[PDB]
Amino acid sequence: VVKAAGLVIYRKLAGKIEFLLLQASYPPHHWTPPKGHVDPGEDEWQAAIRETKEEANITKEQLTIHEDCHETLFYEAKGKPKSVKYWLAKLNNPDDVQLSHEHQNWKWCELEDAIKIADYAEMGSLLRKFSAFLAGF
Ligand SMILES: Nc1ncnc2c1ncn2[C@@H]1O[C@H](COP(=O)(O)O)[C@@H](O)[C@H]1O
Ligand SMILES: [Mg+2]
Ligand SMILES: [Mg+2]
Ligand SMILES: [Mg+2]
Ligand SMILES: [Mg+2]
Ligand SMILES: [Mg+2]
Ligand SMILES: [O-]
Repeated sequence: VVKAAGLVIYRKLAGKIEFLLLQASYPPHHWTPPKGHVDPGEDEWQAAIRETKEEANITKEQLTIHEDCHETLFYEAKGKPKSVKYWLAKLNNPDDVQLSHEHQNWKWCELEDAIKIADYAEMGSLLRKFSAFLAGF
């Protein structure tokens, strides 16, 4: 299995939870939170943080990462199984997202909209789980 990781970044805007999604610049132009392959020497944690910095220009210092809220998605990518481990992370301040060549747009999305845009059933279930976690947090 090809291993990847990322961070489900959220913010609270005027009391409302919103999740950050990024639109790939390459077809199928799907939307996911910042995430990427585990690179040599890294574990999932390191990869999730680095990919977040690379893809959205959000640093570890700008985030409160909830270590007790993580989930791993499994799906076929490039004819092979791929795992993507995500941790939930709060963007504390009104920092500005900036993209790299890997993405062409972004959106801050309320739960239902995020699920619709992310489109994949398993990602949807993950977002619901993470939303439920914040409700009890
Ligand atoms: N949660 C998912 N379930 C199934 N397929 C996905 C999921 N996320 C991304 N993909 C697809 O897998 C391929 C690799 O996407 P990615 O893992 O985002 O680089 C793309 O063609 C996506 O459409
Ligand atoms: Mg990468
Ligand atoms: Mg990526
Ligand atoms: Mg990347
Ligand atoms: Mg890359
Ligand atoms: Mg709103
Ligand atoms: O990447």
